Amino acid sequence: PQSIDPLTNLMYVLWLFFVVMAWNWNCWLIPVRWAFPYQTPDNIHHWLLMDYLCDLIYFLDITVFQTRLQFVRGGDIITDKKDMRNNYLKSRRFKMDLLSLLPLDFVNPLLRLPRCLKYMAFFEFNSRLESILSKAYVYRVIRTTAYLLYSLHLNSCLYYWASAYQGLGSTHWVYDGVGNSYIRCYYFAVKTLITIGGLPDPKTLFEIVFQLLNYFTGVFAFSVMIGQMRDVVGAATAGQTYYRSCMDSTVKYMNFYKIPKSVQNRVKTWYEYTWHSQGMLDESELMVQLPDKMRLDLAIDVNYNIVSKVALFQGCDRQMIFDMLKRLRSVVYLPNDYVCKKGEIGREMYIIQAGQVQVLGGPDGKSVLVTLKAGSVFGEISLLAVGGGNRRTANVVAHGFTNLFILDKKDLNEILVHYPESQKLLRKKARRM
Amino acid sequence: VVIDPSGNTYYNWLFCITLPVMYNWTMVIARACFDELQSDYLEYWLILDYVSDIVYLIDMFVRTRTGYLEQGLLVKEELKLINKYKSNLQFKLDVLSLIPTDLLYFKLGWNYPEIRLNRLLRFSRMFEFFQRTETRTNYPNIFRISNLVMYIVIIIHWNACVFYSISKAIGFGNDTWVYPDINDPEFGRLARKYVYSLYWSTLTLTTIGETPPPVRDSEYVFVVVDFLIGVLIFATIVGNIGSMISNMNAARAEFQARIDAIKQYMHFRNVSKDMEKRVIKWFDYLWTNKKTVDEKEVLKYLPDKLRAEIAINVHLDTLKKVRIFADCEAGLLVELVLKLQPQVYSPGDYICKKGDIGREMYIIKEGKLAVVADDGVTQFVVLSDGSYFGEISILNIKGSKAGNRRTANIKSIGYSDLFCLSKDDLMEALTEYPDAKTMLEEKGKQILMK
Amino acid sequence: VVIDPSGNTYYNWLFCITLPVMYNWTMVIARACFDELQSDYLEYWLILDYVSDIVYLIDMFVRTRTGYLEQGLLVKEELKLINKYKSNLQFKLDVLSLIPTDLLYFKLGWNYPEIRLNRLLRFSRMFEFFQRTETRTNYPNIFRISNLVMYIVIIIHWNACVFYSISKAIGFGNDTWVYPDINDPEFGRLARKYVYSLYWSTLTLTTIGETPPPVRDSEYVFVVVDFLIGVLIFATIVGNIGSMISNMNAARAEFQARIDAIKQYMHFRNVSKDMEKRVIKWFDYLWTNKKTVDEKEVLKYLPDKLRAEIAINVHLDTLKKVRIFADCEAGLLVELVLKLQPQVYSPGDYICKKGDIGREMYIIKEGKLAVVADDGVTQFVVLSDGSYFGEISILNIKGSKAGNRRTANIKSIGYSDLFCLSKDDLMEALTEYPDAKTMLEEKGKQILMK
Amino acid sequence: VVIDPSGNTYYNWLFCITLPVMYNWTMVIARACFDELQSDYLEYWLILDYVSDIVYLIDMFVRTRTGYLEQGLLVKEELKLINKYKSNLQFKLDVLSLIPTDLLYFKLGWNYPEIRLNRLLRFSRMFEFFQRTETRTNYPNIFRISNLVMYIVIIIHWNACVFYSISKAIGFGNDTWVYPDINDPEFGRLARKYVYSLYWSTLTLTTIGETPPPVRDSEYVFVVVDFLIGVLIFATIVGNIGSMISNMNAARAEFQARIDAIKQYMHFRNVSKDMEKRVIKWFDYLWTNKKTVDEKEVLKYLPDKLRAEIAINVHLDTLKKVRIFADCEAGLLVELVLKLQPQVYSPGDYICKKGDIGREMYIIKEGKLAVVADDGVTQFVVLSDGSYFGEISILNIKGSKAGNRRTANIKSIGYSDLFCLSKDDLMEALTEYPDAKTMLEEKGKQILMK
Ligand SMILES: COc1ccc([C@H]2Sc3ccccc3N(CCN(C)C)C(=O)[C@H]2OC(C)=O)cc1
Ligand SMILES: Nc1nc2c(ncn2[C@@H]2O[C@@H]3COP(=O)(O)O[C@H]3[C@H]2O)c(=O)[nH]1
Ligand SMILES: Nc1nc2c(ncn2[C@@H]2O[C@@H]3COP(=O)(O)O[C@H]3[C@H]2O)c(=O)[nH]1
Ligand SMILES: Nc1nc2c(ncn2[C@@H]2O[C@@H]3COP(=O)(O)O[C@H]3[C@H]2O)c(=O)[nH]1
Ligand SMILES: Nc1nc2c(ncn2[C@@H]2O[C@@H]3COP(=O)(O)O[C@H]3[C@H]2O)c(=O)[nH]1
Repeated sequence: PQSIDPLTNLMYVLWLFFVVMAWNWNCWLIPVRWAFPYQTPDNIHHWLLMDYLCDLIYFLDITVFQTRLQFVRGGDIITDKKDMRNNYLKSRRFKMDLLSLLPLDFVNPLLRLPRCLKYMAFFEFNSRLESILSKAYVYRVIRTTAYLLYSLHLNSCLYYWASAYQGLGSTHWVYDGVGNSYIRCYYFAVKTLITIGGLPDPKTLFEIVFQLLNYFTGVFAFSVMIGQMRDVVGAATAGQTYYRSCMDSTVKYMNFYKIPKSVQNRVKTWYEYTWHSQGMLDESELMVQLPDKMRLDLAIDVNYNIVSKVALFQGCDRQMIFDMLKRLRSVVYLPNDYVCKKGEIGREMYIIQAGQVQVLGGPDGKSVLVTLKAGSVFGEISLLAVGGGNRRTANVVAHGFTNLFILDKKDLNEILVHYPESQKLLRKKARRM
Repeated sequence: VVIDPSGNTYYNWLFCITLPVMYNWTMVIARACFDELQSDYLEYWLILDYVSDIVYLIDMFVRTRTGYLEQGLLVKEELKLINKYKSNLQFKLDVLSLIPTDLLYFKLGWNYPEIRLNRLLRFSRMFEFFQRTETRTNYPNIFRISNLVMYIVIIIHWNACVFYSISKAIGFGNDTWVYPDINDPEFGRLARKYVYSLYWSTLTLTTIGETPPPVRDSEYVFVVVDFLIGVLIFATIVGNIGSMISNMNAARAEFQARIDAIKQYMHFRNVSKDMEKRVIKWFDYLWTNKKTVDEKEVLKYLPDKLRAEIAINVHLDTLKKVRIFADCEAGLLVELVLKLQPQVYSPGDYICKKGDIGREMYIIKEGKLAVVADDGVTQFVVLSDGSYFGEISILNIKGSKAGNRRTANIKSIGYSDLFCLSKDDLMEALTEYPDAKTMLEEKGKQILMK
Repeated sequence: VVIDPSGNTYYNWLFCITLPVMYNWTMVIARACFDELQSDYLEYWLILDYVSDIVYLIDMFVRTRTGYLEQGLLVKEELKLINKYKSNLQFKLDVLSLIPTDLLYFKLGWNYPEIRLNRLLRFSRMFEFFQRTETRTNYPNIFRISNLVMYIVIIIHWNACVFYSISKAIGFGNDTWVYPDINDPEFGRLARKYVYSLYWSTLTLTTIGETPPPVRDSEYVFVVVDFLIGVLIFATIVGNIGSMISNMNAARAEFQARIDAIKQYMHFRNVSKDMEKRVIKWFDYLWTNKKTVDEKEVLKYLPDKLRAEIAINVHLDTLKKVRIFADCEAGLLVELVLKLQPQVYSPGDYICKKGDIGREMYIIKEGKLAVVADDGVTQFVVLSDGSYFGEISILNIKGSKAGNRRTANIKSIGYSDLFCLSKDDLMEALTEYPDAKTMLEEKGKQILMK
Repeated sequence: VVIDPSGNTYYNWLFCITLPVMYNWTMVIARACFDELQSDYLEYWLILDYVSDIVYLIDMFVRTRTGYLEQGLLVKEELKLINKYKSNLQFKLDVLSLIPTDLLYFKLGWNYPEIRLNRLLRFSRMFEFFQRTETRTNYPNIFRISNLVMYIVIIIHWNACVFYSISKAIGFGNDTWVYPDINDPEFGRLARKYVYSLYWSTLTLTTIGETPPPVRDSEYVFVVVDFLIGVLIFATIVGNIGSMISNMNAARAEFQARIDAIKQYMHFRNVSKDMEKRVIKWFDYLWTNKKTVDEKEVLKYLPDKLRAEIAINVHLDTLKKVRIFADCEAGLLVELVLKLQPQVYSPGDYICKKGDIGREMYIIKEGKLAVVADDGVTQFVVLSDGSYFGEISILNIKGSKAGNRRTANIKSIGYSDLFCLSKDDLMEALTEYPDAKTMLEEKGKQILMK
């Protein structure tokens, strides 16, 4: 079109991938044509054609793609062919792109070494990929694998340059010249940068210096590689590791104090159900990390209408509703758990997010006189009484795993003291009922 | 009908299906690459393959009869279970794994057992059984380490098979890199074949070398790719085992790091050697008596119901002796057993002093305490386990001599574990329970008048 | 004068004393073990040793002129500085460093430069400089890698010297493990000698191997011990590198885990897709502008007086444009910014709604905010940068047509970030200055009357 | 008896039993596998084994005499200690360890020391020492690195013994992989036997290779298994050592990460150069005096009492100079120190401003602070260490003008360490002691009137 958004445009991601491929062609093929003799005049036109195609990609990015990138300075600026372009020209991205497009004709591939300086496009494409692509540790694995492959690629080109500098086959250390040059130099790079060893030992001073530096860089690059993979796996499995650590700490706590297998099985069932359904052990730790507006809006979009459906809170101010939505505590109940007991006093209101509850009564109990599905509210009358003079009329069991919200007393009071008008409303509602 | 996934029957069948899946994932590639292994014991492989296929059919039967969880309730309707199973990609994987490819034994020959490589598509049963096992077992970290070790073993075995098959494709003994000629008596043995292939695979996947270098370009490519597979996949699982072993001692390392930070603090601020020795004595007591773990941080995710039941089961005997619990209306305890916080006191600690603000109530989990005199040498009476005190100053009382201040000083002889109970928590529990308030006020009056 | 340690002059002298200490720590053992290195450049080594000793004298003069903070003030007394230096162990180490051992040359000959090994005892100065560098570098992880590489190179160089000394003591060329014959022209090159010794030491101290195997028992012992030291060195390198990787990726991993957690919460709940998109876009905007971390949890370590004027210097352009801040006195701005809170807002959040009691008043530092009607499209007035609203709900006027409620609706436009001042904090700052407590009321009355 | 486990005598006996346990864990397998080691030093091994068995018996006696903590108190009843120790797994391990298998020497001969492998079962005592040393040693990272290096040495030595025993079972010199023929003069020596086995084990456990390749199937299998051991257990120990070495400077790691985050905030935010230099100077002072980590985060894992007399001990020299406490009754500092918060102020920082609300006591730990006139140029007398300032505003008196405001403003001449104490904490401390209260009141009124 005429003005694209770099943050959320898939076409811009595709073009940035094309720029990444051009930059990758430059980075991966400059040392090949510098060291290996793969730029013979028989096929030099192919190299020139692909270099000029990558330069055309660079020119298209610097002219008709990076100039029309909208930004924010307090508001979205989509001024086509105005200060939207001027922000790009004042940015370091334009300076790096123009420094990366330095024209050196003079056929030495090192003159194309400025083309490797368009690395900001690669980082921008990466940052778009942790956004638009879920399960982003796969791309990070691919990226660190490509980093290792490029390090071995550079080491193979360096080894071939060292071999040709001393002459091929002049010593057992250098590349002899038999077979595919890139594959065997890459074999040397693998045996070296991973510090596997097993290579013919260096003889001359230049060979020993090269092998020393290549083993030192290999030890550090192998450490970088193993640390990167450890970080990727630790971040990708951070939630699973944390859940397993908490569950195993709980299990060893119960095994320390000889908790019976019924309670242990119930706690393990809660842990597995909470991890499988919720995806996290406590949603409140996530909610307190958020900004207050995001947390409030998420409480709205979860259960605002369900809370507003009850007649007790109708007629009160909406800000108290917002506050109690912020203060609702979501808890799951295992099957056949007593959510309410007949003798137990009432303190809290239950709002079923999911699951079914059953109210027991009649002769000797064991009779479902009413079942409540998801979205129902029971236990609200306990919110009306003050001083603790409330009790549940009948015991309520959870028929299955029931995720439900809690509004306990002294929290509703804690937000009642904030709103005196709602305080009078709930006082008269308690006196009426 | 209906099998419950959380039941023992489902886990037993998970083991009974993991056995053929492990058998496939090892022996299918083992027989495909090592031709002598397939040819020598072909009757045993036929019996085991038929048994594994039967178990695969019974596993698909179970997957039509296992109940899923809809709105928290187990589904017993057979049509819903069948439709749910067939809607999933697991049904496609099972169908792909149980296409009869053994008919190609009559077309390709008996020496091509890779035709049942599709039986490897039952890997989800393996992974489900391993996820279910670590939840049930009492040694989850040990099982996770063994599972990753198993993963290392099967990857080494697969690379051994791939190396032997690549040597077969190039030709045995054509150069030094490949497996030697089969006509050699030492290297023609099946055990030597598999074991030397395993040795090559172990040396390459661990990035050791010490094997004959490649000669042909395809061998160079395979060696490079296998070293890369041993650096990005094998080293990852090795680091995963290291991380599991680190997670075994995560609480131990956290406690030791806290001790080390405190000791560095005492070293820099020139704390006296006696105080450093007694801090070290406190930490040695903490580790020796197994009190390094706090139930508040471990159980913080659990609900009030489950924390309440666990805390009653842990503290049953010590809460039996407490007078307000199980002797009064006894509905109070569930509200307070969540609210009790454990504290540990060294010998000679003064938990409260006369003229000090009493904002908290103590219930003795264990330890000998003493209502000491003003100087402290004389002890009026010794409080045992299950005793509770500090209730006089925590509440307003009729005829209060001092009010909001401790009336006696109590010191712990020996170590002591106490259930601290704050004033706000006690008032939260007691504003709704007037009988316990009356009983506690009477108990406070009985000592306060005297 | 007296040199302040925190000044840049002390850091420059730390570098100027670190150069002779590094020169000693490498080249003294280099010349002691490689005899041709000492013999071929003896005049240059004598000049460099004399220069290093002169710089050591100047360094001990500097420590007599380096002030220390007693009672928070730098000591300018020369005698007190001299006693403070001489009471330190560093005075003993510096005196031991500058004991003239070159006279032992006249007893031992010029082929023994290990006699000035005591010049190593200035090592702490070297460490101190790098310590200071790690505090003052703009590239902390680059310098961490440089420091680790430098230390490993010194240890590898020392072990190369040790290996050459062991080859000399055993005798060159008597077996395949030692360095070969010096009398050979290729092996006798000094560059070849040092470079091959360094190659051997890099091989052994990084557990790569690739060395000729030992022949003698002492060689086997030394190679086992040096491979254990190499296990330690490789573990140090791997641990430091992995810790750096974790340090670089900590913010990315934490905020990506926040994204993953909020995504899982939205999928598990029944949050509408529009709010899911708004949430992901808002987090992406927070990371893209790199302002994810709140200023309360990042500025809480440095002191409050520093924190307030940090907030002044960071948001100077926004605070200078406010009607309330820097109006006439420009003194409340220093105090109020610490208690002031930052909150970001997506477009269309409805920060204020009609019919809701105000909890806090809002300061627009960035973005344009409209005052919308009930329809949500018509904008009455657009609030510029540094503006404010929410004044009349939390402020009280004796004649008010609104009963403690907001009168206007403000809709956010274009990813606005703004400051907030709470109601209790408003009274806390209101009791401070009388000009504010009259100016806010007279500003709000005119808005309230219409 | 009775032996207190927390006492130093118990730790000394832990060392005295750790020495024979390590002796067994090395030498039993060393003499079992290397037959010449047992044969050539038979009388010395007999004496050392008898000494180790005697020490094991005395350890059993100590375990019978070791007091356990029942109900908080140490148990001194003899029969209770016998029944407590006799009911543990440790008693069974001690009995099985001290089974007199040496009677087997007559039966199996003098060449079978592996019958003393049961003496390894006292290993837990060894581990207990490593739990007790690491808790109490002033260099815990150094001891941890040494302990895991010792574990490396144990595993390498055990693998050396296993390699030599496998070579013995196969036959010395039978093929190239095993240890060479022991009738050769060079390789028949016991020292050469042990050190080449140790070199082989070091190469194999570090996954270096560089050893003769296996020939037999059992040799290939053992090399696979031992390389797997060296890449799992040995490399896990390597990763643990690298993690500890990279985290020796844990407080420095946290403080340097804090500096890096704040400096990244400065450079990305583009804060002014002057205040960036100011913050760099503040953190330079924080590291130079090592005031980086806060005492609350370090000490918060201690009880309230322990922190109370730790804060008594640390600040005692400047608490005794305080006019408020340690002079009237010498018990007020025992009552309340933990409520004091240490805060550090830069030179030129104004602690108090003229005529503002005051809520802190500001007890000077260190530094020079000056009462200033309103102009800011002319200053009055400078407060010394241990003095107190700011107590007029925190406690107001009726009849005095501007009691709640500040009588004067305070400027820090240098970096001042102060104890900020809340006014409510001062009321809580001073309601108990009225004499110190009126002693403060008299001087406060005297300096408030003028
Ligand atoms: C490919 O799978 C592998 C996974 C882990 C490793 C271990 S073995 C080891 C054991 C002791 C010291 C050092 C090592 N070495 C270097 C070995 N010398 C020859 C270079 C490593 O690399 C170790 O890894 C770590 C990151 O500690 C090896 C292979
Ligand atoms: N006892 C009773 N409770 C019901 C019935 N229908 C719904 N409920 C709900 O079950 C709840 C049990 O606890 P409460 O007494 O607090 O509130 C009760 C009502 O909300 C009914 O028919 N009988
Ligand atoms: N004053 C007093 N307190 C006692 C006695 N025996 C037990 N106590 C307990 O010691 C406690 C000290 O703190 P409180 O005054 O709060 O409450 C006191 C009682 O609970 C006694 O004989 N006299
Ligand atoms: N009612 C009203 N409020 C305005 C107008 N312009 C800005 N505002 C601000 O919008 C705010 C909404 O909350 P308040 O009612 O507390 O205070 C209001 C004013 O601060 C206006 O034209 N009318
Ligand atoms: N006004 C005044 N204050 C002093 C003097 N010496 C010490 N101070 C302290 O400086 C403090 C400044 O704050 P306050 O007015 O609260 O309390 C003041 C006194 O505690 C003095 O000579 N005059």
